[PDB]
Amino acid sequence: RADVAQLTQELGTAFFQQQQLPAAMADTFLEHLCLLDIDSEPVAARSTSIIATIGPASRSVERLKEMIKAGMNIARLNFSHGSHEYHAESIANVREAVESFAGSPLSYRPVAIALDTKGPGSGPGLSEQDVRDLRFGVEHGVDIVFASFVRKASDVAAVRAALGPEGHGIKIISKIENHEGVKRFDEILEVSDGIMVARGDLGIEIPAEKVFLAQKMMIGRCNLAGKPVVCATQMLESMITKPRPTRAETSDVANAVLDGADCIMLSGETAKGNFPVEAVKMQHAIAREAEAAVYHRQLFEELRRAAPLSRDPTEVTAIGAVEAAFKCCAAAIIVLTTTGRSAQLLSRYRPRAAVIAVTRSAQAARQVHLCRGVFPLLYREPPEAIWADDVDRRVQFGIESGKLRGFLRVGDLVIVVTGWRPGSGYTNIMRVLSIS
Amino acid sequence: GTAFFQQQQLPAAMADTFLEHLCLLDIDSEPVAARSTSIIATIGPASRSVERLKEMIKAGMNIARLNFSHGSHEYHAESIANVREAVESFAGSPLSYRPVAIALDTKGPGSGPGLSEQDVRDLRFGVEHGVDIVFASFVRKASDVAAVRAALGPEGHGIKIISKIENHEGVKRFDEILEVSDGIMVARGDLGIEIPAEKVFLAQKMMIGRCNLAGKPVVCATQMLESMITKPRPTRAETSDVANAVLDGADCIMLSGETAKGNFPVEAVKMQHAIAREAEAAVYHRQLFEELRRAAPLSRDPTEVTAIGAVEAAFKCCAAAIIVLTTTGRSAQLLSRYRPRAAVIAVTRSAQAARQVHLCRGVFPLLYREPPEAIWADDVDRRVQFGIESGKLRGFLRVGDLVIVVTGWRPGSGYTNIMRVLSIS
Amino acid sequence: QQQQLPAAMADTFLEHLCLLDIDSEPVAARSTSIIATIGPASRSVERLKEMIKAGMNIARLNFSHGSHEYHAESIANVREAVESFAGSPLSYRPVAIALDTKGPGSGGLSEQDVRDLRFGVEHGVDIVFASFVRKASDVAAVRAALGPEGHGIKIISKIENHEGVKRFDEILEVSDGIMVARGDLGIEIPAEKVFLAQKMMIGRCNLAGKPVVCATQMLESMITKPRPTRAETSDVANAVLDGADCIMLSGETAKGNFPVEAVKMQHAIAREAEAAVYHRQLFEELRRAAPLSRDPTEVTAIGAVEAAFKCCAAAIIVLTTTGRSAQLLSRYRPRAAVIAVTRSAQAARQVHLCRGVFPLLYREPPEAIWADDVDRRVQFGIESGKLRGFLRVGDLVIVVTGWRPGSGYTNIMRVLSIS
Amino acid sequence: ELGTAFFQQQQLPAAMADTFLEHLCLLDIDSEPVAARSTSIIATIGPASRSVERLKEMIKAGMNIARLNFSHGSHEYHAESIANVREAVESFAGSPLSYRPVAIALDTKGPPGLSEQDVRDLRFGVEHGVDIVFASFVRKASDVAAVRAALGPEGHGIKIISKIENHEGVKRFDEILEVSDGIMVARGDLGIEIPAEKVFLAQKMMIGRCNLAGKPVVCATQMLESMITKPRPTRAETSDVANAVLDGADCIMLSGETAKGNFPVEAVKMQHAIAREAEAAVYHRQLFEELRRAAPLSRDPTEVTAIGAVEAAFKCCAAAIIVLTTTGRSAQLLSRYRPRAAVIAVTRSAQAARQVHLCRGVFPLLYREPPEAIWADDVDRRVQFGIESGKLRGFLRVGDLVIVVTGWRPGSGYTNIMRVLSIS
Ligand SMILES: O=C1c2ccccc2C(=O)c2c1cc(S(=O)(=O)N1CCC[C@@H](C(=O)O)C1)c(O)c2O
Ligand SMILES: O=C1c2ccccc2C(=O)c2c1cc(S(=O)(=O)N1CCC[C@@H](C(=O)O)C1)c(O)c2O
Ligand SMILES: O=C1c2ccccc2C(=O)c2c1cc(S(=O)(=O)N1CCC[C@@H](C(=O)O)C1)c(O)c2O
Ligand SMILES: O=P(O)(O)OC[C@H]1O[C@](O)(COP(=O)(O)O)[C@@H](O)[C@@H]1O
Ligand SMILES: O=P(O)(O)OC[C@H]1O[C@](O)(COP(=O)(O)O)[C@@H](O)[C@@H]1O
Ligand SMILES: O=P(O)(O)OC[C@H]1O[C@](O)(COP(=O)(O)O)[C@@H](O)[C@@H]1O
Ligand SMILES: O=P(O)(O)OC[C@H]1O[C@](O)(COP(=O)(O)O)[C@@H](O)[C@@H]1O
Ligand SMILES: O=C([O-])C(=O)[O-]
Ligand SMILES: O=C([O-])C(=O)[O-]
Ligand SMILES: O=C([O-])C(=O)[O-]
Ligand SMILES: O=C([O-])C(=O)[O-]
Ligand SMILES: [K+]
Ligand SMILES: [K+]
Ligand SMILES: [K+]
Ligand SMILES: [K+]
Ligand SMILES: [Mg+2]
Ligand SMILES: [Mg+2]
Ligand SMILES: [Mg+2]
Ligand SMILES: [Mg+2]
Repeated sequence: RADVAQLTQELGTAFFQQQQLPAAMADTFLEHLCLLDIDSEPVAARSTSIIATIGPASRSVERLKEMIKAGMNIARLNFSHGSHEYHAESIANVREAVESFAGSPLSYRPVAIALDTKGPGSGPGLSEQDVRDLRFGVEHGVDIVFASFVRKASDVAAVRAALGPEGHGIKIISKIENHEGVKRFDEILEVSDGIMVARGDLGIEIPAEKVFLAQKMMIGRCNLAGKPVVCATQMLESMITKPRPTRAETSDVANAVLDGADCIMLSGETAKGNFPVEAVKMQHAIAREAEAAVYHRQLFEELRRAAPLSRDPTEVTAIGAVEAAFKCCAAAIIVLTTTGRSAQLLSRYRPRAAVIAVTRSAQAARQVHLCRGVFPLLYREPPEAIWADDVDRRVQFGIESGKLRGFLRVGDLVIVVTGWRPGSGYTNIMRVLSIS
Repeated sequence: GTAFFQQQQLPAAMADTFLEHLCLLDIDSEPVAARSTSIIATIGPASRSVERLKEMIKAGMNIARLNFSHGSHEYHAESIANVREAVESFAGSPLSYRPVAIALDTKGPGSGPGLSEQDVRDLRFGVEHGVDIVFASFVRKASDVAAVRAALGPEGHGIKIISKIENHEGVKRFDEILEVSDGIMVARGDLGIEIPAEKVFLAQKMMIGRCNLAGKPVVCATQMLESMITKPRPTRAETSDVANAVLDGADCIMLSGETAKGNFPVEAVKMQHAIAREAEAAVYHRQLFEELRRAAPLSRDPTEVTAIGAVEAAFKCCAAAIIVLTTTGRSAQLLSRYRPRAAVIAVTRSAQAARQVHLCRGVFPLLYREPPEAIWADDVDRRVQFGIESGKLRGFLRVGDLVIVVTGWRPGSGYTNIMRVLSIS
Repeated sequence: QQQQLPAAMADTFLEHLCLLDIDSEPVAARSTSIIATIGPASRSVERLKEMIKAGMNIARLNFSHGSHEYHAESIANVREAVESFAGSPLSYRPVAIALDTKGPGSGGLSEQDVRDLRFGVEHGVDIVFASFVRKASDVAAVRAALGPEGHGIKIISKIENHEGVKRFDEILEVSDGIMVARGDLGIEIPAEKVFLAQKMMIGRCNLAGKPVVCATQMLESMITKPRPTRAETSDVANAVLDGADCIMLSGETAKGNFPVEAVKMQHAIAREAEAAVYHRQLFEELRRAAPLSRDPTEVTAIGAVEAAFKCCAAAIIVLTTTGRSAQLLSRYRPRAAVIAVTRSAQAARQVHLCRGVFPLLYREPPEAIWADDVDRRVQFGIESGKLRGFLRVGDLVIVVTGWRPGSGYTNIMRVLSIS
Repeated sequence: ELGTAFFQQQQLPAAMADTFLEHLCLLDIDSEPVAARSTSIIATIGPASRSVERLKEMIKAGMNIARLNFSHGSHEYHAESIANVREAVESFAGSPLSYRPVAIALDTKGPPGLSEQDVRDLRFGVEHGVDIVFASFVRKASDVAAVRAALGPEGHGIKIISKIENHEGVKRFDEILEVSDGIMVARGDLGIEIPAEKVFLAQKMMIGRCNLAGKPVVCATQMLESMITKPRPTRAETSDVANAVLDGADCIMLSGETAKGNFPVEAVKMQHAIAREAEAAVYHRQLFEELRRAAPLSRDPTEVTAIGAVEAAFKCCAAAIIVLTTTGRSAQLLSRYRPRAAVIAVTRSAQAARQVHLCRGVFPLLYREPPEAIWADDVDRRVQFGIESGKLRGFLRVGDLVIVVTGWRPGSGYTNIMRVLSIS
């Protein structure tokens, strides 16, 4: 009680009853579980991104606007089905629905476009259809590739080569779907931007009762590496035909978030099912409850103990910023980023504070949805003559957007993360600011 | 041997942090220990036949649930008779015989304020037919438990009352309900309709954590393998749900439609068995034992004191089993609350206690049928030897293993006070 | 590796002790300040220069003995010895002057204490060690006796009896810090209980983030012998391991035959003991127990100490007017030296009360642009650090500054690569 | 119940703290020690402490081990000191409440290897039935093998405590500890052989490694040095004694303080008083957790029974752990886990009763009743003897819980049983 007494008097007892804060202050994981309360309402914005598969049930512009409002952050196009013409029309409809909210940063919501490959099939490596689909992805400006059946590091090098010189910025998320992918996980993660636990094929390739071990191991290793991990397949399966999920399905979504997944996915639930919008809404509601139930006290301690020492100033600033945010219950960490990297390094420490990433790159704003707790703000103003003024203006844009969108309130403390010179790679400053 | 330390997720078990423990989980590290989380199967048309019940007992069913919301007293009396016939068909091999508990799940109060008249009649039927456990529906407060206990009468004092928490009031008054109950059931079906569906996992984790702290059994129930009512294999969310209920700390997991009315009752039991075994090896005992000891209050009860000493000793030598003599099951329950990796082999003469201890994780009941020896010390020894011989036959023990043996200083319940380290010959 | 780094990486406190190595040489600068009592054996300017070189950070004047004229001459000699090194601003070492009161005797605040406290204000003393503090009102009386001109003087309450120990929380609340005055404490309470009072008071001061001094008979045999006993070296090392911000010498420097050697011995033991601190547990416990705060100086301090540990920073350079921003960094016990750049000569002297704070008195011409003036004070911290052996080219440092001039606005932490 | 007063004594509020920092903050000068003093006191016997009357006062003050320093005196002089110690010890055999075994330890003069004088002094020790040898200047494992060989055919049961006194002994510590029964941190010579400011590092390291190995460690030299001429010690001296106990030392020692000083009895009394306060201040919650985590898994039933017994004693705040032992080994394995409960060791071996003073928290009871024909009755008689002596000495009262450690058959090496008994 003495460690939270002054802040309880200042912020109030109602503040410390919400977002599972009594469970968050527990001294053991067992006590943390005992203190979880169904009446402790989540307050923070939902941090785990939702990937929705686009298909016949979720293709129209009107339906896509509803899905964006329900919480869809990434639109997945499964190239195992449909044609290039079909998927190009789906991409155009996603972009039209996204741009319908472009009138202001308060309404605008970047949505990433991910291409999920058909896979190698019976062949030992990159198929000819995958080469054509990957070229289609580059030509249509996709942000992410979910590479099917990645079994070794050379599979991801082949996907990278097939994206060519114009697709260097596309994120490659390797799908682990069989025994070989699980056994060679370390070499695959090393060369990938992230991982997808593709439980559909994994549950057929290895005994079904072992999938949870592979999921927990891969999520843990991605969390340790600071790289995005997606939990996928049959999360809310019964919602393909029913308006409400089973007890096992809500438990599965909550446990994927508690395991440490950066993203959760919907496949048949959004692509063909009768309730695509409701499936997104259900994942949104469960993820916010589960994020508040994360035991940050142990998680942050373990991420520090396991992470090696670093001489990279972005990494050093990120841990100092997350430590400062926890000390004052900061409402947000505002970070300036060109490629999304400074926001990714804050996200790896799993702050409770929202990471508001201010960027001029439309592609980086879409791709940062892969990192838990990163809320992208696309800045469109032309650069100021004095660089320091341009930096200040972007921070103020973050603060004003934050207040207008309810993330920030007068009296809140925010942590601001910036660098000492222009260009990517120079983040080295952390500032504590009081919102007025 | 090196092979010993590669099995049962032992590299993950030796990790210094929970994060590193997760990173070290290996799909090729095979489970070796016997499955410790009990399986409750609901009895219905898909699982009433004596021959089908024998297959369910072989697949791993430990408790048969009778849902009194369906069928007459004559229907439930026939269910009980068929379960007893299937169970007793294996009694000719005493070293391998598996006791099976019979649990009566009540209809509940309905729109009524407390114990309904139909529940009074069903509870009296349960006492007259010798049921072991009552799963009391919609328990909202301590007085609901007292009413169930009063309705069981003087002949039903030994029946365990597991309170089902199915609504907001039951969750809010959980502490007072747990205090007077023998255990709890997280009845997720009604709970997921009474409170927002997205909050059920919080109530499940909280109740399992509190029951683990109290050392009382907790059952996770409803829709765990729902798709197996019609499909031969479960969904990815269903296998995950079963594994996470075990990792959360549930003593028992349950099947409802999957065994009462579905096409795959035996396969549903086999699936829960396979997942539970994998998940039990993935438990991070280093943190769990540390937290259970730290949170458990000091005690002057010799059974409790001997139990923590025995569990600590079992971990020190990687004991294959803790063999305990018990009259009521209490000495085995107090060992189980510390979650040893060693199997707790409970030797008892009480057929009812042998059935009821299935409520406690990691307790393997052995019903001893031999008449007492004239010398009490020789009777205790023969029971310990029966535990060892059953253990060897069932694969729990081998020559060279170390076992912890827990006994008491005089006959009768309540006098457990001795822990002994024994080498299997 | 050096500075007990194998013991520092251990997973348990037991394994940390098992890995302590007599051949692992200390590399960090000595963090625990040394307070030396000035008397007949340590009064001359020449002797005081040798004591400053040996490591004396605070000069204590015991008003239980001598006269106002005697102590004024001691103060003048300390100031002359200190200023003899002012010609090299990158290496100059400030030395605080502390006045230790006679006490209440058989009485609250005595009339002699009122006169001695007035003498302290008139002679610009930095600290008062208030004898026999037994309640919060004793501290208020000392503060009132210092008057309007003595508002900046630090009051370190000396706990010397049972009542002071029992009312410790109320005394610490209103004091700037505490002295565990073991001489009187060991006569007022059973001698075998003094270690419990010492460990409890050091622990509570560490929790409060306030300075604590361990005092009396630490190297007693060195009053007549050139080398201390085995118990004396152990006592000094254990006071540092307990968490003391300062260690003190009384008769050892005031009247003994080896005042310089006594200071050298405390310096050598403290350096060895500081490397043997188990920071892995200490930082985790200090971080867990320090309350949540909305004060930006407090928030920046924990972020800076966390960042320093992440990169093995050689130093945390902090700009401070009153010493407060450096004190808030010191409370988290970083392994990195806290180099405090200040223009206040008094703050530079007083900040010796906080473990791991190395004060640098800035006497360079001002810059017209405030951002440039801040930058030049940071470069001064770096150049003094390189000259003194704290920093080398290639090291990483954490820099702590504020958003506008004046005390109370520290809110920035920056990661900087040296040279 | 135990009462609120019970939980205010023996630093129990500090014992229940969740962190080491909180534990320090909760230490209370008004929380009185209740447990018997567990750290043994070794007193050096010389001119100031040689008479039978003076030795009786030193035994009453708390001396557990009498050290005879063969760097001085002669064989005839030390034989008379041994005879006087034995006469003073046996003067209390008429009262069960005051009879206490006292070990006799021979400290060698020291050395290229084993000196001719050490061979003769070690032979004198065997002939006079000494319990322990403090071997001076042990630098390597072969030095211990030479001492062990010199202990001839009759002295293989004598405990060899290696004195670490120089840089080489510190650097080769692991190999020395492996072959020794225990260690002495001989700070006098160590503080001359290595820089004085590094001695505390060698002391803390050696105490930590001995605690991890489950072997006795003695802290020695200048602990209460000023008491050679003064009636009261300095503040640094009381701190040094308390910190040696908090570091994990099994024994603390007095040299010139008892051998030639003006206040030998007062020096023993001061060590007794400080050790009792310091033992209550030990943070058992972390200590037990770390000893358990660092100790390897074991298939030895004595080791397995010992950890189970210590865990059980902490669970019920047991007043004592009563153990039957012939060699002292079962008591030593309980002692390595540092229980707060007193370890009452009931033995028929007078030698083991004297030697177990090397292990912290072991209170030996020498049992001399003729053996019962039924072995289970002989075990029950010894257990009841431990209980009745415990009630007579103030360790136990009716209603207390005790943990009892025995084996399944007679003979040393078979301890495998832990029982919880309610005192009647
Ligand atoms: O129905 C269409 C469709 C029809 C006509 C043109 C394009 C599509 C289409 O693109 C599509 C569909 C459905 C799904 S699904 O419901 O998720 N699907 C269910 C069975 C096959 C599974 C698999 O990929 O192995 C997943 C998709 O993942 C998907 O991308
Ligand atoms: O001898 C002088 C002296 C002689 C002539 C003029 C000034 C002084 C003097 O200022 C002084 C002395 C000695 C000490 S002491 O050795 O540390 N110590 C000895 C007695 C016990 C302690 C006490 O006050 O309770 C003091 C002092 O602390 C101290 O400041
Ligand atoms: O005075 C006698 C004495 C006189 C006449 C006959 C026997 C003795 C004697 O046996 C003795 C003495 C003194 C000590 S001491 O004061 O502890 N001392 C400290 C200095 C160096 C140490 C050394 O081991 O070399 C010895 C002893 O340790 C010690 O055992
Ligand atoms: O996260 P990234 O890709 O490293 O971008 C961070 C960069 O953004 C900045 O804050 C602002 O840079 P720009 O003015 O070029 O946008 C830099 O100081 C910093 O290096
Ligand atoms: O677990 P419970 O019900 O307390 O039973 C433990 C009892 O079992 C025993 O080991 C054997 O008793 P019985 O010979 O009466 O079966 C007793 O010594 C002990 O009190
Ligand atoms: O530690 P203190 O007393 O609060 O001083 C810190 C202050 O020093 C500064 O860094 C520099 O201030 P000045 O330029 O006035 O010296 C301020 O920005 C900050 O508020
Ligand atoms: O500690 P030690 O020397 O192994 O002695 C322990 C032995 O003491 C006993 O408890 C009693 O044995 P005895 O009857 O031979 O004395 C044995 O069962 C056990 O093996
Ligand atoms: O490919 C997938 O997404 C799968 O198999 O789950
Ligand atoms: O009653 C039940 O089992 C339920 O509602 O889940
Ligand atoms: O006044 C003091 O310094 C003392 O008594 O220790
Ligand atoms: O021999 C000893 O005891 C010493 O040197 O400390
Ligand atoms: K695909
Ligand atoms: K029912
Ligand atoms: K004074
Ligand atoms: K000697
Ligand atoms: Mg697939
Ligand atoms: Mg229900
Ligand atoms: Mg004093
Ligand atoms: Mg010596």
